[PDB]
Amino acid sequence: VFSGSGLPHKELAAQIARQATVLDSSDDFAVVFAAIGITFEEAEFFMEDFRQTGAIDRSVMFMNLANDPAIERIATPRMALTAAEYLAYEKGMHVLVIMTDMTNYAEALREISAARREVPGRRGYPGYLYTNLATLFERAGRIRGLKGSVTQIPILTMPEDDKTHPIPDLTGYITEGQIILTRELYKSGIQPPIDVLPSLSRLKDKGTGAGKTREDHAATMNQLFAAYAQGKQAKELAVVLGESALSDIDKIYAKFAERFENEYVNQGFYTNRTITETLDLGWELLAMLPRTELKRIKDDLLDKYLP
Amino acid sequence: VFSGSGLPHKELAAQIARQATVLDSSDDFAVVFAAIGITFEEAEFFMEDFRQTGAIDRSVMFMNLANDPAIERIATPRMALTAAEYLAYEKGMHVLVIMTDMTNYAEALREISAARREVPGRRGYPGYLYTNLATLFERAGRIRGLKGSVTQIPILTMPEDDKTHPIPDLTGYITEGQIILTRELYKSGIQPPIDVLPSLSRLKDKGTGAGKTREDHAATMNQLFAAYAQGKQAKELAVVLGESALSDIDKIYAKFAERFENEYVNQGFYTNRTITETLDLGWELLAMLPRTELKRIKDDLLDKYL
Amino acid sequence: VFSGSGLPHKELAAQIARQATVLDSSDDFAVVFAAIGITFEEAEFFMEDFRQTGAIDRSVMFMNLANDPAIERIATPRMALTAAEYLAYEKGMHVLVIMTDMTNYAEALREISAARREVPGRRGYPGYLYTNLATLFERAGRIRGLKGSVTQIPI
Amino acid sequence: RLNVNPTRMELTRLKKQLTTATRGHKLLKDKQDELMRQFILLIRKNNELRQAIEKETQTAMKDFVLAKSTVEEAFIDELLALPAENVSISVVEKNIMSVKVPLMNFQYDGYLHSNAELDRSIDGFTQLLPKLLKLAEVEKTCQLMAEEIEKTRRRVNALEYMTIPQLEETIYYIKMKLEENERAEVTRLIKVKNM
Amino acid sequence: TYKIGVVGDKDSVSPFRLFGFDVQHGTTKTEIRKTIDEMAKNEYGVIYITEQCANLVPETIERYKGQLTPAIILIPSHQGTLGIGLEEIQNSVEKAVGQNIL
Amino acid sequence: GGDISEPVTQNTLRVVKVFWGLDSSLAQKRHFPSINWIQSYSLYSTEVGRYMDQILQQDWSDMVTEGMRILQEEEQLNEIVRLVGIDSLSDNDRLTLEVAKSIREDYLQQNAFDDVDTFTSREKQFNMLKVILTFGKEARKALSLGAYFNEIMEGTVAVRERISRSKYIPEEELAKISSINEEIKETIQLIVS
Amino acid sequence: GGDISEPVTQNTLRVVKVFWGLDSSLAQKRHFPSINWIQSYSLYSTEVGRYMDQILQQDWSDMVTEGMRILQEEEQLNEIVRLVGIDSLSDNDRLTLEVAKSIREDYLQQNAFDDVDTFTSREKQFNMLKVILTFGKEARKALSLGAYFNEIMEGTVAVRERISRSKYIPEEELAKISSINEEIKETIQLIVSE
Amino acid sequence: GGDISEPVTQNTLRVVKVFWGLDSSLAQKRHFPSINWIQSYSLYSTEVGRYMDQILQQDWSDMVTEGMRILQEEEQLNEIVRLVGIDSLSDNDRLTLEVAKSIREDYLQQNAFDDVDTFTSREKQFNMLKVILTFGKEARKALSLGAYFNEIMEGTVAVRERISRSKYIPEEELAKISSINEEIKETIQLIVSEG
Repeated sequence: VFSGSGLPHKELAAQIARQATVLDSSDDFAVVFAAIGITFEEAEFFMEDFRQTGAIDRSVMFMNLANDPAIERIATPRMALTAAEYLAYEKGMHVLVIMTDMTNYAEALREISAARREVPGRRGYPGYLYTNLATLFERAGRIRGLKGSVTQIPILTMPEDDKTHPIPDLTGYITEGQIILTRELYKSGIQPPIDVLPSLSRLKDKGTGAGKTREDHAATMNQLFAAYAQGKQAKELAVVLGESALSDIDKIYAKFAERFENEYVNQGFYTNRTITETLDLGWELLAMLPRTELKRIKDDLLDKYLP
Repeated sequence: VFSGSGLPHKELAAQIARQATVLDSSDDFAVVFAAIGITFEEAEFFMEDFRQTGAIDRSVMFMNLANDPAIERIATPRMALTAAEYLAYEKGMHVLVIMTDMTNYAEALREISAARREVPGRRGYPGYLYTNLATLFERAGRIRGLKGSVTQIPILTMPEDDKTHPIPDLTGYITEGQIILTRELYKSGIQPPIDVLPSLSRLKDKGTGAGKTREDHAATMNQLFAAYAQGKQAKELAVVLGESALSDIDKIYAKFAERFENEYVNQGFYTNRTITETLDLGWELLAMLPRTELKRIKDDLLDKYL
Repeated sequence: VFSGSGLPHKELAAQIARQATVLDSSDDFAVVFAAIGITFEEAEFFMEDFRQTGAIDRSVMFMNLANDPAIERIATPRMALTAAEYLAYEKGMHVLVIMTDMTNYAEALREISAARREVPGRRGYPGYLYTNLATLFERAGRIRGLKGSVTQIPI
Repeated sequence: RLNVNPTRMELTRLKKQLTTATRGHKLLKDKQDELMRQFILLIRKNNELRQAIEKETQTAMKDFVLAKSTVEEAFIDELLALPAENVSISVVEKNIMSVKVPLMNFQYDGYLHSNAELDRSIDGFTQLLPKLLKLAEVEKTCQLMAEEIEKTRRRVNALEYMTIPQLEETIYYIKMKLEENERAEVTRLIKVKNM
Repeated sequence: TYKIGVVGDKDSVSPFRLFGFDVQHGTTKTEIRKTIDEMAKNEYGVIYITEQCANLVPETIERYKGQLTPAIILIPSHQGTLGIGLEEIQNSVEKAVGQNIL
Repeated sequence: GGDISEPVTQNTLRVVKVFWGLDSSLAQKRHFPSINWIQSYSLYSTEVGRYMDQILQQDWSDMVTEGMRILQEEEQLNEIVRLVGIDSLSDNDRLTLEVAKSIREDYLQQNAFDDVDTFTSREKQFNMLKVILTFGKEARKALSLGAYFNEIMEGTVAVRERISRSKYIPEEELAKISSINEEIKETIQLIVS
Repeated sequence: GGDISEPVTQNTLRVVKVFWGLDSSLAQKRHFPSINWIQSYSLYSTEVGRYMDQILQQDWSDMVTEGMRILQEEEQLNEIVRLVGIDSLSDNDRLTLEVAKSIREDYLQQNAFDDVDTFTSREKQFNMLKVILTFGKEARKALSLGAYFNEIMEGTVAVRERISRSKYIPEEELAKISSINEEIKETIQLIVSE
Repeated sequence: GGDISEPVTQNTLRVVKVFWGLDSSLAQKRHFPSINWIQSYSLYSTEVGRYMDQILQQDWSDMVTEGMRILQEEEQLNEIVRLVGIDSLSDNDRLTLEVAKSIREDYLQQNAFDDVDTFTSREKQFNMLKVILTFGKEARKALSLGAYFNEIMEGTVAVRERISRSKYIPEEELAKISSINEEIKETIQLIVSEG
């Protein structure tokens, strides 16, 4: 989860921990929390949430706060992941690793490479920052003949809200996608404030479709991205000039982007939508557009789901 | 020549080498061709095109590949110029040196630089990049009382096509003018994609005029450059206001700029035009203009040349 | 006084220096004019405008030029304030300190810093540019039990 | 200031956009000034036509009202929709400075007892028809032009106060940011070389 | 070939039936708004409407003012005019040109 | 940071002949594959053009350059679309943006996870590209006769939609792709009248 | 340069829940304290909102929510003003700008050197902000009764100044701020008639 | 790139007293010397103006000051033209543009390759400026009582041509420039009575 200072990445991580259960089954999720140089209020938020949901008797937590020595943050994630890989690959559990703040891990790693007076890489960070980060994130997934699994949800704040900063940059090249929170959405009261366009999931293509989700998953997805992207572009022309001058189709797109952010994205941190409800909700948004504009979805799906 | 990756600067280089000449036949003309950091395919392209056209018998080639040692890359231009200064200032020939790529040369200069553990450096390139380019560029010109000359046409590529990059920027401080290749022109099909507006030759006034070229060379030049400038301008008014809002004179200019690109500069990399063919083609495009808009030129030239 | 090149901060400087006075009494006010790394023409303008108006009779001038070595350029305002502090705190005068150009001072401080192999801060200026400037300006004010004061106008 | 990647690629890209914005700024003000000069001519005939139409139409209406008062109501009701004439419109699209302007022309395809007074009122509506048409043509021309002037003016104001200043300030931030980090890395490389 | 519609009370706009014009009479706001909207969707060219009807539904009129078709033109009734149409001119003038030519 | 000014990219661009430049702006709209058709290049396009022209016996090299030129003009035309309204543009230039819109969406966009649109043979590519260009070349004809841009847009909403779906029809039904071609010429033929 | 991209500012904002962004433009316009009400935030706002709802036993949370909403709409509206003009705005949009103006000038702006304005108790903050919002709710209601935006401004000249000086009202005389509410209603309902 | 933010330029302007900045926008359109008359400055301008006030015993410093005042006003008038349109000209303001245009074209621009325009002495420089200024003087004075703007522009066609060609007038024929000056006075009264 790529976030920033002030944005609610806490509530977003807590929510997906409180609501994640796989379909076709009813199995548990043994989460493991790794606090890395975060404040007390940020750490206490998770524990006060884990007790209320009862997920604390199902978890193991490694606490390194801002008052704790900075160098300990180098070993902290390696502790949790070792605990995670243990529970999953040996005790056969479905583990969910939550680490924050990952930004604090890199800065602590920079403190050493600066103290050793090593040849510095970009922005003062060591030249092995990528590989070092890779030794953490790649410790996730499933292995053959074993029932246990480890799913990793690390969290970092982007310095200066900059995606091209060494920490969110290098992390992006490693992990299998990212979920990006934005201030422009958050100030607009959108909860959770996820900008879906720069966001990504690299393993979403084989984990969806018939047998996994509903058959119209991929089509509606790409159609929504295309519609929202041109929707944003339309409103971008709507504040500089009157809505009547632009094409009505563009105006429908503009109204689409309004509904998409407020209804689809803004579900709140305490709403649990099933995959059935999220997909049918998208069809109602796709409804506003004529079928000629829906160029991403095959005609067979159009005559089966679209109102 | 200022170019970029993807632009046809190798076809242009090859075209120049074959077509370049002095129009006095009583002067031995030669072409020193230096290839720097050049991939085998375009290195072969040059070598084969130099033979198929028989340009080799007039030229001396210096081929250096990209995978060859970086010291050779640095030495290649100086090997080509030493030959050029001998053929000209000792054997009295008119030598034309063509060098490409100069960006490849600069990269090797950086490689040897950090080998001596020297420190960068404007945008990565060593601080002595200016002199290091001057030491091989300034080796050209005509010497008093000495038959023959050394003329250079170094070709480089602009990283992401910005003239603020060290290689084009510093080169402009050592050379008198530049020829700019544009991706917009190339994508549209203009060959060679030479943008006339930002390109410049500081020493053109001396190589033209009666006895060198025709008398109308400077007049047609200034007129074409001006007409095209206002021609391209009338086009971007026709996209904002429509052709209806344009005056009848500007519509002609708009049509002028279009055909100036499709006929005058769009020669083709295998189309050789003499200085006379070029000049008269300029008049055919100037005839497009109203007579009232041609009063700028001397009426002496208007009468003799259409 | 924040100014720019080509602007008349020169005239504004000389004007204040010759018009500056208090409604206190006839003679307990003085002016310490410090010129820093400025051209000779600018200095001679100051020096003679003080001579013409007779403002020199109540003022002390420290004239440092642009061609004078960098370290002499950074030491100039410290000697000006030292004289000002003496006249104000030891002799009980109301001293007004005019200093220009501070930009020349910063460039001199910039040159000295790099000569000492020091790592530069924002925009190639010393990291201690704030503190260094603060060791000049904070030398102004009134002191309890002491007659007189030090007032600064950094141009 | 805009929020975007502080990169060399983005910088070089934004600077060319500034050049694009500046020329397009003037291109709009030439577009606006010459769109409005004709708008003055059009709106003058608009006021002249409407004030003309609004009185010929009224008198013809009241004449019909007065004439139908003396005639039996049922007679009038059946006289209407005889028709016996069908009138339709043919709209051609004319351009006035990148503005879609309608060009309207009339296209074609009475009981024995129509009183003299009634007939005076009936052809009084037929006398009106050509003048009501160009009132529709001119007004729509002016309406579609005024909205374009609004859009152009509003875009111009956006270009000058919002777009370009944000662009200039962003091209300044990234430019300085790149200049700072280069100083930082170079400075770091100096210490390393001593090792 | 496009069509022509007329909106107004009976005693004023009835003779327009003699030209093949679609002449209807709405008194409520919803009646006029609906007729105009359907006229626009079935591709009517010009819609002449009395000012005593246009005054009841202003929001829908300005919605089409920016469209090429239909053209909505305010004619008077037998009683007279409300001065809307001749002021809507002024509304468009000042919105574009700041000072008065009229 | 996506900055292609970095050494690895720049050094590679001087030793290779083909450059497929990906940018995030296209990727975020899920425009796949997100290749920048303006900054990308291929120094084999000339010789390849002649080759695939010979084995197809169709003016492919002329087709591919006219398609690229349209895209190149589109980039210059969009610069003012951002500034002035889209409707304000000339009729013969609004056709360019729509025929460029077709190249981007109907042809350039290609989902790798669609089992018909994962792969596209030379003949399907030809038939698809042929349709898109022949539409604009047929619409420009009517537009030069006096027909108006908007009038030929509404009358082609049935044939353009089929062009949008030309990506998704199997490689045993290429006759269905050229079915669209002669339909376009047919449709605009009674629109002009 | 007030550039908060500075590492110190950035490092700090990672470990604090409250950010008071001081604006140079507001300082030059003599808007003190120069706090950017759009950029600034407080991650205690939700919690404090609950606490003040039960210590005053009022709906303080909704008051500061509508109060911010008006300010946040003002920004959207101001951008339109510099494009088309203020007179292009409808009566509702022009009312919002005059309410938001009051929020800034009569509530947000707080002189720290005035003997009474330098401090404002919890209850005075309530009475002031209540009076401010009360005007907006009544004027909005007045517009729904056919009244025009211009008529509201002219007819409420006396009251709108009394609102502007409520911050100078002593803590001992807070009742003089409560009585403003009655005057606001009695005035605007009279305007609807007149 | 012409960016005077360069370390070399910035450090130079700290010690030099005269600044001649050359705009690139003036380079093309062939405005030579392309010295920007607004950004450029001289720290000697005041003293030089009073030195020449004695060598010529004329209000030369007053003319130079008025010459500049016309130019700065033009820039202020220029943005008024942009943001709003060319109207309203107010006659006087549009005249200031024409006088400034005269200063820019007939005085500021001089060809260094022209055989008489490559050098103009103080003698010639004075007379040339006096002619241009007296044109603006006599036109604004007749404008009030009472003439409309392009009445003057129609009757001053040939005389503004002489002012425009005063640059090429030989030094030994300096009297011809002085003859231009008093031709201006008679031609606007020629149409004042009757106009």
